[PDB]
Amino acid sequence: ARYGATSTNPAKSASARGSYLRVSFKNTRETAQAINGWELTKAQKYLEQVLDHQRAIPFRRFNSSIGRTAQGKEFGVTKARWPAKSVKFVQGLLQNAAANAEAKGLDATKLYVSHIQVNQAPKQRRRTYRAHGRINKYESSPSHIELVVTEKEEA
Amino acid sequence: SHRKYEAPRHGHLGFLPRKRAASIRARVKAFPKDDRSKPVALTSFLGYKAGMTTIVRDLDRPGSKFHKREVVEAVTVVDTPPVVVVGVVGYVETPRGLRSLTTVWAEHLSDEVKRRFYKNWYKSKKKAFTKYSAKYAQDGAGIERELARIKKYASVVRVLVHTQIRKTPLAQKKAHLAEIQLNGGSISEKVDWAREHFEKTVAVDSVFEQNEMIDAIAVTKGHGFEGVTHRWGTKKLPRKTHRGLRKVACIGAWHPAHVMWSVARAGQRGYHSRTSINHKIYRVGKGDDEANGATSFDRTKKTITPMGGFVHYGEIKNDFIMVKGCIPGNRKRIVTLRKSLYTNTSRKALEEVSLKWIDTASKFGKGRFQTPAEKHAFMGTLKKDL
RNA sequence: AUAUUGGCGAGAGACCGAUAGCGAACAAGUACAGUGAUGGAAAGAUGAAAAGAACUUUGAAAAGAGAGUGAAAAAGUACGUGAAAUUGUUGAAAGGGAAGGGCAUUUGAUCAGACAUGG
RNA sequence: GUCGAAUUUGGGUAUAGGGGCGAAAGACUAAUCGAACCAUCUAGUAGCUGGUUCCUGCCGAAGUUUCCCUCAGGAUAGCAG
RNA sequence: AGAACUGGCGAUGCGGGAUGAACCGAACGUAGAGUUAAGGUGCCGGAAUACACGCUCAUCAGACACCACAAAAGGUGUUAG
RNA sequence: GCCCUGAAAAUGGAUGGCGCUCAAGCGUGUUACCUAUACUCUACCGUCAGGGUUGAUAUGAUGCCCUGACGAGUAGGCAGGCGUGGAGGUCAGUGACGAAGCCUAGACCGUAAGGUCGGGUCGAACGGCCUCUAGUGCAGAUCUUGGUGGUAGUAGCAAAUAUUCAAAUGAGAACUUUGAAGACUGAAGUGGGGAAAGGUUCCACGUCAACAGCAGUUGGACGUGGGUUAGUCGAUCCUAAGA
RNA sequence: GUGAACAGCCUCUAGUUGAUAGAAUAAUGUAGAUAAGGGAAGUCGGCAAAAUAGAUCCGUAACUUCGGGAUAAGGAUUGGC
RNA sequence: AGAACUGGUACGGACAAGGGGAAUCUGACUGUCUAAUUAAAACAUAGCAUUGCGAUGGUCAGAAAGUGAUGUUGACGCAAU
RNA sequence: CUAUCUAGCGAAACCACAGCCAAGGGAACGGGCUUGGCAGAAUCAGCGGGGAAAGAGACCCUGUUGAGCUUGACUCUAGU
RNA sequence: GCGUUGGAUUGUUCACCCACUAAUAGGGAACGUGAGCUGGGUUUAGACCGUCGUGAGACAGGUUAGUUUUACCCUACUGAU
RNA sequence: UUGGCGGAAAGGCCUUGGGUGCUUGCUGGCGAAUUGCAAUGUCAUUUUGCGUGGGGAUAAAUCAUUUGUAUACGACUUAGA
Ligand SMILES: [Mg+2]
Repeated sequence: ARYGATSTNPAKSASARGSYLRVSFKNTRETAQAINGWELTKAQKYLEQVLDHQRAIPFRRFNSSIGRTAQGKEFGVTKARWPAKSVKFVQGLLQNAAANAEAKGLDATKLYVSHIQVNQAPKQRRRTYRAHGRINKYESSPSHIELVVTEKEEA
Repeated sequence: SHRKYEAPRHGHLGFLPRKRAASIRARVKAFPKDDRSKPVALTSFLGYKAGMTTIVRDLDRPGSKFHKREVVEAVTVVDTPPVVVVGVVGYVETPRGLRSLTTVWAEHLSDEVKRRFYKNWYKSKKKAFTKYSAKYAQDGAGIERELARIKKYASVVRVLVHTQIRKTPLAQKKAHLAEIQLNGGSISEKVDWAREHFEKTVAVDSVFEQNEMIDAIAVTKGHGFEGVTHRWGTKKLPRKTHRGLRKVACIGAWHPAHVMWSVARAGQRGYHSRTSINHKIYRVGKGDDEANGATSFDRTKKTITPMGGFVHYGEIKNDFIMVKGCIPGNRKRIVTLRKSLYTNTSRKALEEVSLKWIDTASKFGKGRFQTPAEKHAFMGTLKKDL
């Protein structure tokens, strides 16, 4: 409970979290925005093709030195990637959402991802051994993910 | 403080930027001066380079040690099947340069050309020039008006022609289309000659002839991202150089505190547009002809195609231009063959040539025979056959 | 009668308030390091009370969504309050080789002081 | 390089800091050697380098004199409050 | 590099000299209105492409104190004597 | 006199720039005009000086009031104030009907240090005035401790010849187990044992949260148990340099 | 097994097949190779690299402490049956 | 050891495996050292020479001693260069 | 074999603020100032011109600061 | 506008001689150019001399051996979207 | 609406014929206030969405796959109903 800013009808909306998740915060971030606002099924069908290297995830912020792909053209972009570990987690949360939305008798076909935000969990710390007797950190940058799916308005 | 010894810089600063050409069909940036006192004819030709071979001929160069002597020369054979007119374009002189005023196309546009306007031809409805063809229905008017527009204004007239690439070994179906300046008399005669050729055909023998010096415009064979050594002919560093020696040592003095536009750097080699001039024509072959590669000296029925086919290209079933020496571009690549911007009254340029022999052994190895006949006559009979 | 930063038993302070006060308010001369002599940390706070979340449901599980407990979960054994750096999301805005500042006003947003005169 | 000897090596044993050990390099003496390591005297002294934490109001300088093992410093007189 | 008297800069913003510790003008509470300084008034740029008499043509003109240099020596260029 | 020659330097460039030729250049003269924190008049802040006034005469005598002049400032001196922990005194001060704290391009007061209020959050204490007191105010010290960034999903994860097919198990298999194939160490071994050293790492079963810089169902990991049998192997006895 | 051989190379018993992985094959690298003609002209300097190399038989200079120098140098031979 | 025959004249066919020569400076030689920038021509050495000492002694040790090294020794020795 | 592009994994150096030039003056070699040239999102592989790039001057001098060493320097001492 | 060289000796800059040549001009760019090389000389510590000094040691005097680190950032430049 | 003319960016210009509104060329009949003595009183044309009614037309590009005239990655050149 207590998500980030949400400007949605809570009764047309079901939601899902995922905390202390060991995925790249940067990478997860990039894929979460990649579906931010999609119709749930479009989202699910696209995140599947990303696992297929059939489509891709546009890298927009955390993205320098990343290679370029023809698959970015779709989104008017040039650097993009196929971050499996993140697609996968984002799917598990997408699937949990759809689940809870069903137990709410929310119509499957009106559902779109109205909110989705990922930010940083506490660092998990490991050592690396550097030349000349030295030691440096070798850290995980884990993730918190939280999305909401919502029933689209009819006019 | 002043370089210790003097040497000339590596490379030509006139040929920058060493980037990859904007297109694979190299632009023609000048045509010959129009003499409006002589018949209308094309000023350049399209064509596909096929390969090279060797010639033997007597030299006609009085005062040379090889005057009245045999010489062997390399030649390249560019495959030039007749082109087809499908449009004219009129240009008007403005104080901002030549401007295309209008363009009129032919009633009927072939599939080869039509394809040039499509990326995905196969899965398209091929609606290319469908509505434009309807302009011909109103007995004249639409088309006629614009022809008249060109006659009235328009300081120079160009024709749109395109290659019949199907008459050519190439896998590519899509045809190459280009503008060509009409250099025969009168702006009016030009557009009329143009109209009287719509959908029809022009061939090289109406453009070029024996011993004619022609220039060659083509994009240069690609080589990808080159180091500084081969890209610029830079001296190699000594074997003891830490972290590499195919570099240049001093990319610059301390001041200007900037690497300068003029020092040698690694990057693209090849795929550069090049207008190479002054290649004398040694043969204007006919396609129907079965003695392409024959001579009034060597009188056997053989086609210009060597035994085994032109390597990485195939056979020469059409007319061809045979030019002395070599030429920008690799095999299969589209080449514009432009005639000269000046009247070279040289001596080299004036020499009329007669070939004595044309090579036709396999270029796919150390070819030992000219014809299937000759190979059989020499080898006798084999375990296979008869 | 005099001395007493040790020992035992006590009574106090215009002392410090968890980076302070003894090194240690905690299984601290501990964990750890060093052949050794020696060196030597960090670390306190759910709630009045575990009432520490039955049960349902999605998941391989961890958990999540409901439900439930409680004065409050905007207290869930990561637990009082929960600042800043830095971060995600939402919303407004600006951006031809930095950004930020000063005087002035346009536009936009926001906020005001008014109070009492016959029906 | 040398490779059957002034050979290489295990364990044991001896030598300990102005001391050891050195086929001699100021070498080696536990990643420490032209004097090891540990704790104490010790918050060693520094005319030298660096920092020195709120606002407003008033007045407002000196790099000159004399003496100094004095010359990157003091005392003295001046300027200042 | 070192003295003399004074004025400055240092410790000081402001107007001018494009720029700039030191030059010129002028020293400073918060403001309004007027007038000026030194310096400017084709356009950048507030302010006469103002008035007046001459001089100057440079295939290396010239254009403002401190100040961002120029000489011995020459010209049948042109002006006045 | 002006003009010309004498007059040669290194990135591309400087009457400040454009550009200017009866000048927008050089010499001289005459008007007009632009503009400083300076000058003139005026309001207000403050500082200094001079003066009036508690005669009964409500709330400031260190007060009210009148008049004139003045205002640069480092190092530095003095003054008047702002804020903090704790102390005596007093408002019979605020407070679970919400203290302190925190957040807030909301509001008001002060030239300022600062003060006051609203809203949100919060949950047990705390403040004004007169005095007392000091371990009393930070941007700097390659300051101390802790926490966090850009760098950056980047450097990189390339020595030691080399892996492949299938099946089983499993939520999940490039990495586990069995099967097959291809190869390696090639007895100076990647084989079989020991000595210093370690101390349970051995074996079984279960098991993957952390750890094995990919992964994991695997492990020298985690959890639970099990295991080391002597008259003859050693120590033990002896003497060695030495102690 | 080859061979002088506990060398190198291949094998048997035994033990491994473990050192992130996939797709490409730009530059520049690190490591391994080769180059027509010339032959140290490169460079402080033949640094690096290249040439020689086992064995049998032949042959072998100055100098010398008579021991050496010396595999001096220089030659020919080498499979299989 | 010899001979005959045979092959794209090849045969230590992989593997394994010295380049040689003429000199100058210098150290005799094998040996040694600056662990982690100097392996040398530096240190050592055999060889040569010099010095001290017959024990109530030479050289050295210790705060002192009924203390100790050489010394289980004696000039063909111990000590010092 | 790398570099490269992908999945997983994931550091460090350094950081006043930053990052286009020419000339000027200027602490006499500016990314910032003045006057000009100019100047268009977001980026990939390379590169060694510049950032007087990065990591309490050992040279030199000054200090009434040392230490290792030498000696008919000053003042001493075990020993003899 | 365009060229301005190949070599013997030296770390050399400079110099000198051979040789070719149209010509073998002179300078700048942090005495251009070391995260570009190289490391021959100067410029630590090893060592050999000569001169000097009683000695420790000293001598732009000779001699020999002596570790050349980082770019993945910004900009510039090369190329690429 | 009849004829022409204009390509430098013609995108406008001349011309024929009538139709229709006005006509201040001239002569009449009405209206205007109280918007209170100025403040606020002509609406210009850009874009973009929607609302109607008429005319009109009925595609490609990209990912994926493929070629190798191309290529570090994007990109480039091919081919696929
Ligand atoms: Mg010296």
